Amino acid sequence: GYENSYDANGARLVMDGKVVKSECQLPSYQIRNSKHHTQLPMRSLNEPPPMVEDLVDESLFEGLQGYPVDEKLDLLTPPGTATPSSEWAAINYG
Amino acid sequence: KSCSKSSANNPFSNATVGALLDNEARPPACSYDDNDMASTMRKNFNKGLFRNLDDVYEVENSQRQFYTMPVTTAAPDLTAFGQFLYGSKGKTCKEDPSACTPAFATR
Amino acid sequence: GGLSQLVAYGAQDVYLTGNPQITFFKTVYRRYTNFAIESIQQTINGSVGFGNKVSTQISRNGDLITDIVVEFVLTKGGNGGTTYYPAEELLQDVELEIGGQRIDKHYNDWFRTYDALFRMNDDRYNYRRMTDWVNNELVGAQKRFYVPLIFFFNQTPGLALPLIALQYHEVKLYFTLASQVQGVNYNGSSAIAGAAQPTMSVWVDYIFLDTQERTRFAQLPHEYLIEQLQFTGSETATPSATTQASQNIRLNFNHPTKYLAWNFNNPTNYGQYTALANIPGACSGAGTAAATVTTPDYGNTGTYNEQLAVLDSAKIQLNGQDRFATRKGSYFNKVQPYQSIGGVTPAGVYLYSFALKPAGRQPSGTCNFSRIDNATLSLTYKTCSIDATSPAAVLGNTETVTANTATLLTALNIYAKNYNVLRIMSGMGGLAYA
Amino acid sequence: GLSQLVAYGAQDVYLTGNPQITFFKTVYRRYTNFAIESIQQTINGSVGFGNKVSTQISRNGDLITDIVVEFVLTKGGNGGTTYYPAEELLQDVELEIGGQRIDKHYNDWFRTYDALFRMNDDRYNYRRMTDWVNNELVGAQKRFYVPLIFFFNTPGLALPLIALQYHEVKLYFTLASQVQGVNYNGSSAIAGAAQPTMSVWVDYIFLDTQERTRFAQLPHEYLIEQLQFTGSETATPSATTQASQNIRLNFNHPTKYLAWNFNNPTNYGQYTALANIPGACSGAGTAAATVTTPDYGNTGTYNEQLAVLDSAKIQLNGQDRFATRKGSYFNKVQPYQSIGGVTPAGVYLYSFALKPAGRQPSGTCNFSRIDNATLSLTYKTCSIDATSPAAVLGNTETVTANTATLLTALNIYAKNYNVLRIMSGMGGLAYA
Amino acid sequence: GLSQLVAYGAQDVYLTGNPQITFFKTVYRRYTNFAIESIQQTINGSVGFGNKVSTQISRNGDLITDIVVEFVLTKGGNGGTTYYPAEELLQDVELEIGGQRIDKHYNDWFRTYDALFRMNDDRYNYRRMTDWVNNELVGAQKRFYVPLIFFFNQTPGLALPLIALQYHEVKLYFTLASQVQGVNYNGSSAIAGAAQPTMSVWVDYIFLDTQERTRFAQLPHEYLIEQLQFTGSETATPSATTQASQNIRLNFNHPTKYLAWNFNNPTNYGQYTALANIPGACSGAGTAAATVTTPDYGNTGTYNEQLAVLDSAKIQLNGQDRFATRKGSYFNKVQPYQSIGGVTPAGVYLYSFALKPAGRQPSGTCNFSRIDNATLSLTYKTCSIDATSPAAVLGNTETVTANTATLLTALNIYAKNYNVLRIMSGMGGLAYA
Amino acid sequence: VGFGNKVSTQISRNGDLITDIVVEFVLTKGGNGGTTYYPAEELLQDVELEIGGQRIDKHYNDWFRTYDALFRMNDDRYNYRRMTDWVNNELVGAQKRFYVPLIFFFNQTPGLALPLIALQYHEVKLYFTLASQVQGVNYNGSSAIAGAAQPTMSVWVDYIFLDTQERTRFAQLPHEYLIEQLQFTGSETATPSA
Amino acid sequence: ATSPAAVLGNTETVTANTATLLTALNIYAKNYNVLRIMSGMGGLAYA
Amino acid sequence: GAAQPTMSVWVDYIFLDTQERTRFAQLPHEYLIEQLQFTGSETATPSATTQASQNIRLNFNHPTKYLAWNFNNPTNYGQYTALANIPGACSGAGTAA
Amino acid sequence: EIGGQRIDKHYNDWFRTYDALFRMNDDRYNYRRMTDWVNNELVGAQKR
Repeated sequence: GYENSYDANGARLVMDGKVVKSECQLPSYQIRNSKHHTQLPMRSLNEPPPMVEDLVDESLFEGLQGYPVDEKLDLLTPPGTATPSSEWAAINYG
Repeated sequence: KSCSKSSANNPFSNATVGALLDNEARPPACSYDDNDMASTMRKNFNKGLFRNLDDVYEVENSQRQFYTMPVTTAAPDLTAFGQFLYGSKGKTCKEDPSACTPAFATR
Repeated sequence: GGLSQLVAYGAQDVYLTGNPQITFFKTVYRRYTNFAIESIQQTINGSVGFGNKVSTQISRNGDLITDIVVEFVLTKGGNGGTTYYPAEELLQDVELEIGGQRIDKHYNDWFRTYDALFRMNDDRYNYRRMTDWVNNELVGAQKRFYVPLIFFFNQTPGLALPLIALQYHEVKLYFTLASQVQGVNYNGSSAIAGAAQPTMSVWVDYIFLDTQERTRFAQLPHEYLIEQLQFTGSETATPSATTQASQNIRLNFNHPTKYLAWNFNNPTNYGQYTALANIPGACSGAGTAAATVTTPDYGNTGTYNEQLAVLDSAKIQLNGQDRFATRKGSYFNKVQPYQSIGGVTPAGVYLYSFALKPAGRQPSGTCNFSRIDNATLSLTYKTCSIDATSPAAVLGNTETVTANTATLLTALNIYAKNYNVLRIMSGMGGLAYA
Repeated sequence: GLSQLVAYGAQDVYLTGNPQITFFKTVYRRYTNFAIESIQQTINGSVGFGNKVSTQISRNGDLITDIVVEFVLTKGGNGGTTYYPAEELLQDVELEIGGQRIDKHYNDWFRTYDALFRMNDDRYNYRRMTDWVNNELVGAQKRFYVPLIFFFNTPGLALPLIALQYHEVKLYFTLASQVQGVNYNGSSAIAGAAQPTMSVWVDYIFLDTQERTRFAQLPHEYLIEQLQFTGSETATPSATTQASQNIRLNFNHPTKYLAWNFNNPTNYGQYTALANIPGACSGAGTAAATVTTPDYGNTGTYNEQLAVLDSAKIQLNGQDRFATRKGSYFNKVQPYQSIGGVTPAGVYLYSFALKPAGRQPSGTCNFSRIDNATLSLTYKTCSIDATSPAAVLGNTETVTANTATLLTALNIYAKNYNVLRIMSGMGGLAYA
Repeated sequence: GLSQLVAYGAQDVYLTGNPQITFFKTVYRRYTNFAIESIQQTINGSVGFGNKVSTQISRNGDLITDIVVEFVLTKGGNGGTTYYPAEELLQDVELEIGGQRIDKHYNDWFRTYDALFRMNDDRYNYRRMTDWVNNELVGAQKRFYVPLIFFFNQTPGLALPLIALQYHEVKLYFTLASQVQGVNYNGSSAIAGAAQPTMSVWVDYIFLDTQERTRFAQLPHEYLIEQLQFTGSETATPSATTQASQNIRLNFNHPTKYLAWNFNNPTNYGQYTALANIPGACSGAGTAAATVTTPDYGNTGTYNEQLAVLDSAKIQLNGQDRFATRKGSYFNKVQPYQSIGGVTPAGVYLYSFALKPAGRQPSGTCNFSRIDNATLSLTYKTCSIDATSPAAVLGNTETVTANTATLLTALNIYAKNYNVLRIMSGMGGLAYA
Repeated sequence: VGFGNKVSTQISRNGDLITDIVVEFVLTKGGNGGTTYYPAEELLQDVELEIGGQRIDKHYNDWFRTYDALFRMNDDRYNYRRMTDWVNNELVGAQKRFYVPLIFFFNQTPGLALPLIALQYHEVKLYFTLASQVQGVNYNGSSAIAGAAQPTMSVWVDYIFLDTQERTRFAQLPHEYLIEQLQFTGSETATPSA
Repeated sequence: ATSPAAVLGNTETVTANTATLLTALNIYAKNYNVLRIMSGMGGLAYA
Repeated sequence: GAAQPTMSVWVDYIFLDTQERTRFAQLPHEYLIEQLQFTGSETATPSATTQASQNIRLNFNHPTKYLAWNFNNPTNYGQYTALANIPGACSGAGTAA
Repeated sequence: EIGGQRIDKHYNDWFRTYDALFRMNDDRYNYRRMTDWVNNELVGAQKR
């Protein structure tokens, strides 16, 4: 009967044997003010796109996995500038 | 349109026996993409479920074994399935003489 | 070194490397959904044995299904050389039904024809290893065999059947087991005393989806472009030693067809698509005094020696119009598959493609037989004048003749591989039109 | 499979987070509304041994792909006396558009090409269409099918005859004066041998209205391949030394690869020395063996001991383009890396391309910017007595058979790119 | 064109909701200009049997892919006495970048890899470059080429950007076997006078033009690469009286593509099956002189299942069955049918957690880093067959094998997995330790 | 159904809740008294409980023996033996119907009856494996017994039919049941010696 | 094991020579999990 | 006959009181810690007639407290010096053997 | 490794080099006593 605890969404969390009373006990609270890079649950939005197939490009390439080089290629954290607090993945349970 | 609302007693709007004495001719659940009922579906899904703060991806609580069946209404909705398989391209070559093209019928 | 090549740059290179679009040295892979694949045994109804008909309903364990493998355990009713793909012979047919609608149907002979045309190299050998005895096993030997199904969802995950989306429809596989299998319970026409009945089990590989994709499959309408096999069994115009028999076969085929395939055979001996002869491998005991041209060397039933094939030439005629110029049987046996598949097709097995790549899944041109009031396959046979018991006649003869034993190839099996549309909505599956 | 789905961690995010594709649902990119028909062409000139014939490809369809030349040959001897005789018969084929030569294949090229690029059952089936492979006997008749290997012969490519309304496309085929096991046996003619029957078939593509119109009216630039070929004298190998040679290579254009072989002009496909070991000579392995004549049906072999190249390097503009490597590098490793098939002894490949077996360019050497391209060869010492299997089989890396000195012809090939420009009903190559 | 299409049978087609292109409308892609050169490396340490040698890959080009190790071996006996001796000789290779071990291959892995993933003529040619396949005789000398199979040695797509690694060298550490069958030893017996090997390491380096050299040298790069995990163990040696069983804790981590394993006789390289007096199954097999204590080395590998020892197996993850228990023949013939398309020899087994385990592109993985307790459970066949009597071997049942199958006392379990190779500002290493 | 075969059953929605499940087997003695040991228990090699495709639990013949050894007692144990074995010195050829109760959590108490009515879209299945050999029935030690009969099998499910008020609550409300599971692995014993 | 004098006597730490045939070990654990039913479907709270 | 090692890893754990425990759980932390960077190189082996020399790139990063190095014989663990016939400097040093 | 990240790594040679430079006197001797046999032990001897 824990009607006064941290509801994640619909679930009450448990971290060190006891039910999470408030958000101040969670680890995410230490980085709750930084715009995080990725949020660990990763809910996909609207279905993923299908796998387009063709018999022209696969037959012409004869394998050779021609990879496109004009992509975005999301960079990493430069070794000199520490690791930005944003790089810590938020594990927003609720 | 008339998107059903997953409630606390029927968190997935699956309409098992949940249509008794309340919306017997129940409308469809929700498309799960349009009208974002996914967050409220997961919020209804817990209602007193205790996660261990180690399962950060929300998968150890057997959420893969919970979903919405393709039919959430009282009928199997054979008219949509029938209009999905056939019925399209109205006015055939046999009836009105303008839709025929020198070849045979469609297949 | 390599640098001396990079410097060798001019106008002709612009067409290959100027304003480059792609590279080959830092690949980009695509992120994909989470899934897992599990092999789950099905419960099969009805006694399994020779001549029995059994079936199974696929359990809703995963969300999507793909591979299906039928296991059999057979024993040898004789020594090495007495069997020929016996697991294939045993599985006489397989029907695929969804919601009570028949979707497709394969035959033991189809599995053999399909293999003859579409598998190759080590895949073909490995395939043989799973359906026959290939290490000179002896009488009494026991082996487990694996016969994969080749229905559209058994070929690629892309066409996995979304079982999760079929709330009101079951998918069932009906398997007919042959009354007899050569070298297992029968030897030619004779039964083998003491032969064992087969053990059987059916396995299905179930795709377990993540929550996001699982949910989308359950709720979204689904459409797939899938394959079906059509089949018409018929009699071969009796080949004859005195002439070139000919035949016009009306093909009761429909839908966009990737290709036609056919073979002639002696229904007595599974996989026999050619005439028998006293040359090594071409008959039981071939090459020696004890050779007979009435029974094959079962372990070597198939051959690439076209002399023993029955068909001289053929064409397909549509509504009275030639579809292509008449070509020799060797054109269908060797060139067609050279071009369209890339494997090596045994004598007596023929292919004619309407598609650039019939061996693919991607459509690449099809003949829609639903639009051909009269589709006819026209066949001309070789004169069966070769004395099959005399290698000089068998090996030194002309293009237009075959073995006197080719008159035993009285069965004709014509297949057509086509497309259809599979649709799922409101818990129900079945075929559709587009 | 639920127990695997639960096993999800940080390491998986790179593979499945924010997924881009799904393996369980496919869509096709390409559609057709196209038909394929096999049509016989008319052959001009007389068909026979040593004759030259030609055909104009009829404008029956809009695009063309495969071309297969059918030839009826008969056996002038028993099984084992022929070696790819339909390949040998078709001495060469020229491809001409608008009168411009586009390309040319040679019987030896077909053999070299096959040696490097065909494989497994594909290769066997090819052999089935060009030779007798079921121990056929003298007098046997067979219809052979020789597919051509021009730039338009993968299903995704075709030659646009429809876009060439004012230019004809022709094939000129030279038939060999002699074919082993058909009308000649070594140097001897075979009395009573039949003349060949020939038929040329072209597979045509019939396009729908929109696709057809575009090909017929729009300008095009088709990236095509061409074969360059230079024949030369081989520095003759010797029991006394390691022969060496520098062959100047008069090649041009972006080249995917270079290939070569050494051979005995007398025997088609003989790229190796003869020896008294099974398959290496007529009657090899027994008393009747002769190391002056091949077992024709087994002319090709993988036993490098009978090959003559010790090592080689290719020099470009006076620079060494790579470190000198052994003949076995070119024979086994190069095709391992670049093709994935198995190349017979005596045939060598050096690729500039990641995958020369495709159509898509994947690295080329542009010889139009190379003033001095030279192939530098080192030959093996011909000191091994070919009639003594122990000598043949128990020897070292730098030596070969005394009979290896018979492989006096050197064939060097280069496969390159060019551009075939087609517009306003006419066309031709941008570079020559 | 419509009248023609109807005449040939209408060949009209199905279109989808995705952008469509006609079948014959194609284009070639323009790609970065590059060149590839084969350059000899300097190998440090003495080359010989049982010795360890190493090399640093010279910064001659910008990227590296294929690596071929040349060896020159001689025959210490006649044809039929060797089995892939060049592969046997290269006992193992360690791949190290910046001092971090990235990966490691073993001679047995090369054999297992080959058994599962190479095929047809590709496989034959591989054999041609690693063995004496033309009945060569004693005293024969030959140059063998052993390609390495590290992730960057299989696809140009993972070419290691030496250019982007200005501070980290990449090294190869190669262990040469103390003995190689048919070269310096015949079974357990040394061959007096046997020659020591000659070794050379070749690296095929890619030279890039300006735009890519610049992009690689300065931009951070993240590569999805393969690693081979390996745990060697004792086989629960099959009994001649019953069916042995074993539960092997799998000390594996990472998003694994597949597991692979074999049972073997550690004495004889590549022997994954029992010996028998049937052609090819033992030295002198099929005749009076046959012995079932020594293999026909040239025919060590076989597809004859009767000589294999695995009856059945399952993988259990965190206490639950991952799949229903299947027969050894499933893992030997069906798994590779389903996922590879080649033909796997008896005694070699595969289980994929991926749709396409043979490809570069990830297609389903088993992340063992999230499986606290993974185990491979094995059931063995009963070794009661008298191997010297073909009837006993070839006319027998499914769950029974050769008495000589108890010689397959060593077990090798492999797992191939993905990891991430991160390269920044001239240095790099693996994201997951 | 037969020795060594795998069979299965799905529980139909005949009632609202389910509790007890008893599997009947009919066997004939392959030898005399003293040759069998709880043969119906041995025969039930295993049983897997699956709901909606997810394994909930799984028992093994050995588990049934272990469970019994620890938790049954007195005449509960004796009566149990009477339902799985021959305990009145029956002789070869004797035929007997055995009743092998399942011990899944819902098969022991009404309190955990599975709410089949609330599981409208999930199938509840029992997968059964019958032993390849049963001592004193079709095998004697390692030896097969010629002429031994194959088992006859039947699965009985005891259903609870609820009145309107209780039935309605089960049908409409979400549920939570504290349940038991059996975890099991086999290991090699570090065999001791003299 | 064939001699009652050795079997019914002897000491606490010594068993039958035939005890070496007990080569298999079966370890079981019975535990509590939670079965959750909602919307016509069910499964376990802890996987 | 050599035996395989028996191994076990022991960790000494610190148990905090309520107050310190709370601070660790709620406060962010940073520690200034040490790391070891290491690479192996071939020695420009000297010889009887010469003083070899070598320039070794120091492929290191981060604030470095110190460098350390040794030369060794890979065969013999801990051997950083030459062998000699003087007591302790070689097997049997100082005697006939 | 922490969180999958490689934080650090020591090598047997490093332990030897480290000891050679930073341990000393009886710290070094006591260390040696925990990693070696220093009381003239003979073949077959076993120690933790």
